[PDB]
Formats: sequence, structure tokens, C-alpha cells
Amino acid sequence: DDHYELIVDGRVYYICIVCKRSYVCLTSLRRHFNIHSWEKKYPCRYCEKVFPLAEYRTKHEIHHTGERRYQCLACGKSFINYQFMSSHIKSVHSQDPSGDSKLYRLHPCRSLQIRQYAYL
DNA sequence: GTGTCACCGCGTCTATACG
DNA sequence: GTATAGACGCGGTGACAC
Ligand SMILES: [Zn+2]
Ligand SMILES: [Zn+2]
Ligand SMILES: [Zn+2]
Repeated sequence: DDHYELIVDGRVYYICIVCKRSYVCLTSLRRHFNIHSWEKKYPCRYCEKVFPLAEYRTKHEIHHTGERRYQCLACGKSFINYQFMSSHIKSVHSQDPSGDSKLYRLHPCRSLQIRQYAYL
């Protein structure tokens, strides 16, 4: 439980006492600070292998599962994550997923128990 | 030098606290 | 019912591992 604040013309920043990275949101600092702290543990439910960040465990765990939640809408081809989905659409369809319109679908996560977004 | 993926702003979910 | 906290899922780019 420590960090320090830094104020530049209005904007407040939060600096990590250990490694001194900056953060616009205290939330993000707390989440990061664990890398040092290890106050919380996020063990994989499939191997004895532990993560310092919830989300780090999640992508690891979807990986065990093989679920392919990202679907290219141009051709139906599915993918395990954003990164591979985006490489596909860019290199095969010469389009940018972040650009302007929806080129993919992100299916709800069905293969394990995580939070489920009412918009997904 | 540069292509890949770790990192963090952002937002939306759940939980506690009302009165 | 709203308010505020705490947790963490998601995108997607630029820092840095190769
Ligand atoms: Zn740090
Ligand atoms: Zn595992
Ligand atoms: Zn496609």
C-alpha cells in the first residue's frame, strides 16, 4: 500500500513507489502494483501456474480451452484472440478492424466461467 | 530495426450502502 | 431505486524482445 502523486497543469498522475511508471488512474496502478506486491494470486485452474493479474490468467486459460471467440465477419473464420483476428483481417481482407466499422464478432465466453458483458 | 504482444485507458460489470 | 468502490474484460498501439 504505497505510491506517490504528480500534478502537471491540472492532470494528476500516480507514480509507482517501486519502478516509477506513471498512471492516469489509481485503479491501473493498484492492478500493476501487484507485479511487485504479490498480495493477490491468480492461479490457473488447469495447471499449477500462478499469475499476478486476473487478465493475464484469463488469456492463459482461454488458451488451455481452445475456444475461438473472435470471428472474422468477412469469411467466418474464427480465432482465439484479437491479435490473430486482426492480423487475418489486415493481411487477407486489407481492412483495419479498429477503423470505423465492425469487421469481427466477439462471441460471449462459453468455455469457462468469467464475467459476461451484456453488450457482447 | 521492427513486428508482436504486454500494458494501461477506458468502460462496464458486481457488491456494499444506503434510507 | 442511485452512488460509489473494486474488479477486471477489452482494444489496440507503441515499447521492447526477438
Ligand atoms: Zn511498479
Ligand atoms: Zn494453465
Ligand atoms: Zn476473414
